[PDB]
Amino acid sequence: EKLAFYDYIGNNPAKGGLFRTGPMNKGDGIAQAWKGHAVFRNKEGEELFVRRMPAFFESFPVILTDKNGVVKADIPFRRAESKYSFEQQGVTVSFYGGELNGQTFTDPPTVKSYARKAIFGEIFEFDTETLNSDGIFRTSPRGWFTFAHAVFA
Amino acid sequence: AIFRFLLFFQGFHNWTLNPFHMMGVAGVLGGALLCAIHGATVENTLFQDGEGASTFRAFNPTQAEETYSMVTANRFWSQIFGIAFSNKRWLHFFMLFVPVTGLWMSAIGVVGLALNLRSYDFISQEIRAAEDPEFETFYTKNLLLNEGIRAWMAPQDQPHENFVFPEEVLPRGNAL
Amino acid sequence: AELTPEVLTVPLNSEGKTITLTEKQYLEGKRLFQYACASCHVGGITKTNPSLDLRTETLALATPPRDNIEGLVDYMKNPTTYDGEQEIAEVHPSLRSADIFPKMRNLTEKDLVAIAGHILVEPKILGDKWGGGKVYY
Amino acid sequence: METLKITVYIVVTFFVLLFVFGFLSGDPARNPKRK
Amino acid sequence: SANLWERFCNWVTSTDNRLYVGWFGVIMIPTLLAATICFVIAFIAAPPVDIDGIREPVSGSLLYGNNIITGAVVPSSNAIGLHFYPIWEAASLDEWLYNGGPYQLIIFHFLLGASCYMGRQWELSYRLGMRPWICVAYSAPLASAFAVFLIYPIGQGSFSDGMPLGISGTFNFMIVFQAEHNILMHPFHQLGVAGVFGGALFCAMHGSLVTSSLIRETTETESANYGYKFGQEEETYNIVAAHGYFGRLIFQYASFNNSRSLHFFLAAWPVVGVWFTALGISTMAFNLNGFNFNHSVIDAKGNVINTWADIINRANLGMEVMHERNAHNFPLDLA
Amino acid sequence: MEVNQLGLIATALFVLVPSVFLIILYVQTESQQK
Amino acid sequence: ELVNVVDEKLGTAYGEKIDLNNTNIAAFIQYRGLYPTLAKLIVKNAPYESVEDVLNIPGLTERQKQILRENLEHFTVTEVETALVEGGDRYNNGLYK
Amino acid sequence: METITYVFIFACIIALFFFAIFFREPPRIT
Amino acid sequence: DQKLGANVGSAQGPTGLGKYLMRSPTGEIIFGGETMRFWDFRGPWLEPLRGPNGLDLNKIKNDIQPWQERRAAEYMTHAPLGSLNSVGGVATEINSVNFVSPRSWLATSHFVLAFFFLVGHLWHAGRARAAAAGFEKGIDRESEPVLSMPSLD
Amino acid sequence: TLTYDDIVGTGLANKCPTLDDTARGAYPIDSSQTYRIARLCLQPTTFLVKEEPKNKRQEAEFVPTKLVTRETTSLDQIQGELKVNSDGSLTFVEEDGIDFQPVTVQMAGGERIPLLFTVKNLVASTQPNVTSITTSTDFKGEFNVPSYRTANFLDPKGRGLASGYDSAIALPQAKEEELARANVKRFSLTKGQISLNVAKVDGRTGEIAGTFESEQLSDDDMGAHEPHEVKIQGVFYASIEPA
Ligand SMILES: CCCCCCCCCCCCCCCCCC(=O)OC[C@H](CO[C@@H]1O[C@H](COC2O[C@H](CO)[C@H](O)[C@H](O)[C@H]2O)[C@H](O)[C@H](O)[C@H]1O)OC(=O)CCCCCCCCCCCCCCCCC
Ligand code: CLA
Ligand code: CLA
Ligand code: CLA
Ligand SMILES: C=Cc1c(C)c2cc3nc(c4c5[nH]c(cc6nc(cc1[nH]2)C(C)=C6CC)c(C)c5C(=O)[C@@H]4C(=O)OC)[C@@H](CCC(=O)OC/C=C(\C)CCC[C@@H](C)CCC[C@H](C)CCCC(C)C)[C@@H]3C
Ligand SMILES: CC(C)=CCC/C(C)=C/CC/C(C)=C/CC/C(C)=C/CC/C(C)=C/CC/C(C)=C/CC/C(C)=C/CC/C(C)=C/CC/C(C)=C/CC1=CC(=O)C(C)=C(C)C1=O
Ligand SMILES: [Ca+2]
Ligand SMILES: [Fe+2]
Repeated sequence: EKLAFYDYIGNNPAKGGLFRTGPMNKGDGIAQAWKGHAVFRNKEGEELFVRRMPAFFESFPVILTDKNGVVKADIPFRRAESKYSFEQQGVTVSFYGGELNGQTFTDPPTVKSYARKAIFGEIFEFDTETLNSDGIFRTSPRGWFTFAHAVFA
Repeated sequence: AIFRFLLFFQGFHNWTLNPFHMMGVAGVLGGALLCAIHGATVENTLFQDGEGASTFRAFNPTQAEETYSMVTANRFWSQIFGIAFSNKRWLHFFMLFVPVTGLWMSAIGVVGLALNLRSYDFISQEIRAAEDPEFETFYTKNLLLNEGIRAWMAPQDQPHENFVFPEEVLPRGNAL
Repeated sequence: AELTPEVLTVPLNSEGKTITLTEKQYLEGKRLFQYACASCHVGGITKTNPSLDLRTETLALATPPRDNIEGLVDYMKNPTTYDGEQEIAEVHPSLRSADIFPKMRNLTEKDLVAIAGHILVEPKILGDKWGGGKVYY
Repeated sequence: METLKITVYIVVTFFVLLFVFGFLSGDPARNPKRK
Repeated sequence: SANLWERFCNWVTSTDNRLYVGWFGVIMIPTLLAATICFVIAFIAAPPVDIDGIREPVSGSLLYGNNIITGAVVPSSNAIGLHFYPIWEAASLDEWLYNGGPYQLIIFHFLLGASCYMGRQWELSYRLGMRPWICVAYSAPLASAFAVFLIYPIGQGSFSDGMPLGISGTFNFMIVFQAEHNILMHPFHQLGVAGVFGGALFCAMHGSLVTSSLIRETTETESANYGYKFGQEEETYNIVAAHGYFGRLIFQYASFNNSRSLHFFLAAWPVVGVWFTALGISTMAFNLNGFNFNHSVIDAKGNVINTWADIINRANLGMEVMHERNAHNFPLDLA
Repeated sequence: MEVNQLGLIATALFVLVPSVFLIILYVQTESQQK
Repeated sequence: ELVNVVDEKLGTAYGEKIDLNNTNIAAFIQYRGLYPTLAKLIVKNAPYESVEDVLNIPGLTERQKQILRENLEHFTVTEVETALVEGGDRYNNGLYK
Repeated sequence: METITYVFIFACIIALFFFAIFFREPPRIT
Repeated sequence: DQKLGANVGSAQGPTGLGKYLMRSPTGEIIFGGETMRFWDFRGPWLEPLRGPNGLDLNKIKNDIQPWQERRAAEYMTHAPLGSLNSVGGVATEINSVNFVSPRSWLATSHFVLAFFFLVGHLWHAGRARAAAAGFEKGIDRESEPVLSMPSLD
Repeated sequence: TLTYDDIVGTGLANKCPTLDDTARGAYPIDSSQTYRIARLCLQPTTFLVKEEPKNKRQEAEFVPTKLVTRETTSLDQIQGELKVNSDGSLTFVEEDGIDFQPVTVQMAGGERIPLLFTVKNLVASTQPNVTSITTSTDFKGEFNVPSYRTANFLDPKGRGLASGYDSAIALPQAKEEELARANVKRFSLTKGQISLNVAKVDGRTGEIAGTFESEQLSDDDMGAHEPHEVKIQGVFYASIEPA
């Protein structure tokens, strides 16, 4: 688990804001468990891959490509002429190891939910109640110490 | 190549909304005011030391008396603005301070943008916008402008990322 | 990385036969295309009706086929709707209507051939850009 | 509402008259020397 | 009574008033009190405004969910365009606050008064025997408010396109402007930033040179400022020592020794630069925009070789394509 | 609304503390004989 | 439960072929000789209970009927969806180049 | 609570304005 | 779109206002879209479509003439939008159509001139008033007016 | 008759024509001659919004409201056939026309209540056996009330039905079940009731006049909140002609 956890953009010190106060937990919440590795596939069995979120972007689109980087599926803005909607592609998601290990999901909404999450790397289970989190990334001590000393200097 | 640096910062860091950038401009903008305002106050508050119209020659490169009525200037502004200088030593130190302090602040703001520790959003605003679809401020509006800047630029602006954004994924309003 | 004669060799008629333009015709077309088209067809789109573009494939499925010199040329003389079931020379520049669209008066068969050649050559150079709009700018 | 229009109008006239009849009152005269 | 009106005119014009209420003032003082009073109330309690005429109210006041940074007074409706919308033009205030009536009441009174404020900056100078022209320096910042609050709207066909009265609302005006006019690529804006950057620059130059070449008359533990008394005869700094240093920093002939020529430059620069910036906004108000170098440099085959000018276009398209989500129904943005 | 709980006290002390500082001085200056 | 009727429609025939009861008129420009004249008739002539019912539009010249027969494989038909038909969205859904 | 805080500071700056214009230290000559 | 079989009179746009036709603030029928701001435009080509209540749905429905269709098309593609280097269109457009409306050239040139002249006015008027009373060359070192006035302090 | 210029800016353009006090006659129906309505027109006078008792049920009365938008309320140019029925009744069937106008009214509280005042797909009917149209010859029927905002409309955060965002992208790691309702846009479609009761006939020119009363729901805002019940009273004018 520990290893999977480092592979989550929510621990990237480069995400966050100057007035987004507090611990990283007031953001996405207290991490509870690793839901597991998510593998996306489309009707043909082909395995798709979720383009990850570069630290630079506050918000990023859900795009899925195969090994060769060919766009195979995505979540459309204007549906008027969408060619890759998860619906038209029969995208599905399966998990291995973790909370959701061995399970598969096929109802578009649920698949997209997780796809929408894959973007940040390994998908986790947070406790948002306790700290009354808001779901907006905050930076780590590594980040604050760095900001403070670069300024003082 | 610098204008894109500007557009980038708006789009990605929402830099215009940063307290430090604001101070920055308040200083540069406010500094370019002292500059203009003081200059004019001097040229139109001058004593007559010549018989010509072009009063430039009428100046004593070798000190002595004040070349402009500091006393008159004081009364002018004191009656048109309500406040007015009256200590050239301070009026001039102020002129050093304003724009140097401004630029210092604009720097700190960027030293923070290095770590991406930006002043991107107002959480209370976002939360209300989520639950209530009819709440709209000039702020929310802007954030959408950013989304467009990021989505339509990222591709040819960050080549090393081999970005491919299908036409259907590109955020766009109606018709445009 | 250059505009060779190859890039200039485009389909002349429906029966596969081709013609090869010369760097002179090309430039000349490009100039004429600006003189009487860009106004509304800048970059291969169509401002007063964005649904129909100048992409070669679009012209291929047109009716009759307008994806070859012969085709486009006919069109510039007697324009029709995408199904060809209706002549539109009255609201579209053409030779049979130069009285209404003066810019089309000078235009001679030599000129019409160049304009046509340009339309088939551009997408060959620009590619996707030519058809699509601002998305590709 | 039709009233407010009237009032506003009156009010603006006052001041605009006060303004014209002002500079008219030999304004050049008012100043330190030559007049 | 030497004659009431005769007296009135003597008071108004009196140079013994704490604040010089002038002839221009008689118009200024009221218009400015209305603009200010309406604003403050608006900004604090006004309700949502259908700025884009598409029945999609934008609330910009504190009491309706805004904070100082986001809050603003929203521009009159687009349904209204350039039509005059005085309160007496509405079935009710409720209707007037919804179509952004307060905006006009404010911009018009402000622009009116801020002009007289200029007219006054002349008058007092006259009643005091000092040369005019200060008011001409103030013509630049004014000529901007005008460009941003009136020219641009006249040019664009609606007051709804004028700059909003608020922090974020202004950034909106900017970001969109750039998208529709590509201002950063316009000579006039550039001259504008030269004047502003330059101003701040020079403001610092003068400020330091002078302050650094002050004649000692103060203790080691006494504010160096006290070394000056209001109403001095001679100067308080060695303008010859100042020039001596600055002439050596760069080179002699590239340095001022004439305080009058120094101060003219000091005023001339920013004012001239801002004049151009104001003419930029007043010019791009008729759609004569910045340089368009999109797809200029192309290679030997015809391929398009991008320049930074193109990377700028993408960022502009993002703005174009996303501003006013629901306001457009057609292909070209001609408004 | 959904604001920060400490925002109020952060703003209050941010204004009070330094203002109280200046004021303490000004008054002690102001009351210095001669 | 709550669902986006449109994103759901994309999981049916609509989304794979030209829907005679929903798809916007411009969709007909991807096949030879259907656009102007026929697409107007198809759209103008309300919904269809089966693709073939299109062959039944009153007035269709013998040639038009021919063409239609040829492209039927590119058509389908699904319940009329309001979100997609209201607003005259089938003649202009706000998309251009 | 926030509105009150924003208006208060504003109200405080205007008060300052007043005192600054009408209760400055009279500016004395020579 | 009317030719494609759309009923302009009842078409509802994204906002629910009227894709093609809507009403002005005083009740008249005008064109819809951002163009609602120009409902004061009158012109030979467009007038024959206007009724006593503004655009008449019957004339629009069957009296539109070809010369008008091409007039509207011509003018649509020749709006007064362009760049300094004369590239007709919107700032994001591509090079090709070298054009900038004479109306744009004239209007800008004359606003600049008109402006600077207003400065010219202020400047020469300010000089004349000081010249007359006679102090446009400086304050009389000796008789400094301000110095004879009571302190407002 | 008055030209455009003779009306522009008077507000007169948003007023259905009127018949004089004289015209109180009766128009004849051939029952063997098709008839149509060359021009139906509806002008609102009042918009009442039924209130809510809260927890304690005490019935809910419609209340007046201020018109916050302006004189853009009228429906005009309505048209369709006025087929005569076997039992001798008449049913109007609309085809096309400026059959809807987005209206917005405020309330006691200050709440803006937007509605899509319409009569789309009207199907009005009269009494059986109606040889000639006399004063007060009630027309009653239903119409359709489509969603206020159409498929493409995007909320302040970019979310939309036919287009726009999938969720609250401003809160990347927030729980979603709570935001469900505001992220998933729904397109509402409902029925409406209206009754056009004549007051002035004029068999001469075949142009009747009167007053109407219709009820419908207001904007539910892409289904984010409940719609308010609305009642609308005004006047109408119809032009009957053989055709
Ligand atoms: C306080 C003190 C204040 C002092 C103030 C002093 C102010 C002085 C102001 C001076 C001058 C103002 C000049 C305005 C110039 C406008 C030039 C122009 O419209 O020019 C138009 C042309 C055209 O460019 C061409 O435009 C062309 C094409 O247009 C088109 O052509 C195509 C076919 O070729 C198609 O037909 C297409 O559709 C059509 O649009 C092509 O794209 C070309 O490739 C492209 O090169 O300009 C070019 O080439 C331009 C190359 C320009 C470099 C410009 C620099 C400008 C300003 C710099 C200012 C620095 C200031 C520093 C100040 C510091 C302190 C104050
Ligand atoms: C020197 C570096 C330093 C650093 C890096 C941190 C970092 C952190 N602290 Mg500590 N802290 C420090 C010093 C420091 N602290 C000191 C000296 C104290 C005692 C006074 C505290 C007391 C403290 C508490 C009580 C708490 C923290 C908490 C936290 C974490 C908060 C997360 C956050 O959102 O920050 C927010 C960061 C900011 C708001 C910085 C912005 C400053 C701006 C607003 C103003 C500059 C003002 C000036 C007037 C500007 C212009 C002037 C003009 C003249 C030019 C974070 C890891 C919290 C925690 O541990 O949660 C689990 C918590 O509860 N800290
Ligand atoms: C509206 C007013 C406004 C104002 C007043 C400012 C003001 C400022 N901005 Mg913003 N900005 C704005 C709007 C505004 N901005 C908007 C709308 C955006 C987009 C959202 C931005 C985006 C932005 C960014 C991204 C940045 C700024 C920065 C800055 C500051 C730069 C400091 C400087 O002058 O460079 C200082 C320049 C130097 C030190 C170089 C001097 C070199 C000298 C010694 C020699 C030159 C000599 C040479 C050899 C001579 C030959 C030259 C040759 C070409 C001929 C400054 C305070 C910068 C900043 O924050 O910095 C901390 C920054 O990075 N701004
Ligand atoms: C780090 C270095 C750096 C440098 C050198 C520049 C330089 C420049 N910027 Mg830039 N800028 C920077 C950083 C920098 N910037 C940053 C970080 C930002 C924010 C991201 C910007 C944002 C920005 C904007 C928005 C704009 C500029 C513009 C300009 C030009 C302005 C000219 C002016 O009036 O300046 C003040 C300087 C002077 C008055 C003195 C002139 C100095 C130079 C030109 C000549 C020196 C000559 C020589 C060495 C001495 C004589 C020798 C003798 C023997 C002949 C100038 C070339 C403007 C532009 O594009 O104009 C066309 C503009 O609009 N900049
Ligand atoms: C954008 C930055 C910028 C600002 C904010 C600014 C501001 C100001 N400049 C003034 C003066 C000047 N500025 C000058 C040169 C310059 N000024 C510059 C840049 C700026 N100058 C630059 C770059 C230059 C060099 C060219 C000169 C030469 C002067 C002056 O002579 C003048 C002055 O007197 O300085 C001492 C002041 C005039 C006050 C007045 O008459 O109020 C009138 C109203 C008052 C006081 C209170 C009532 C407020 C009511 C009317 C407001 C209603 C709402 C507004 C209309 C909305 C605007 C607010 C926005 C946030 C939306 C004012 C504080
Ligand atoms: C409830 C409601 C309505 C609330 C709010 C409404 C609202 C919109 C409020 C907006 C305000 C707001 C939030 C602003 C944000 C900006 C802000 C507060 C930033 C603060 C932080 C900041 C910039 C810090 C440092 C940077 C800095 C030094 C800025 C300086 C700015 C500044 C004072 C510029 C000077 C402007 C000016 C008028 C100078 C005049 C100088 C003087 C009077 C000239 C007269 C004069 C000239 C002579 O030459 C001579 C010789 C003499 C003798 C003489 O006298
Ligand atoms: Ca209610
Ligand atoms: Fe000075």
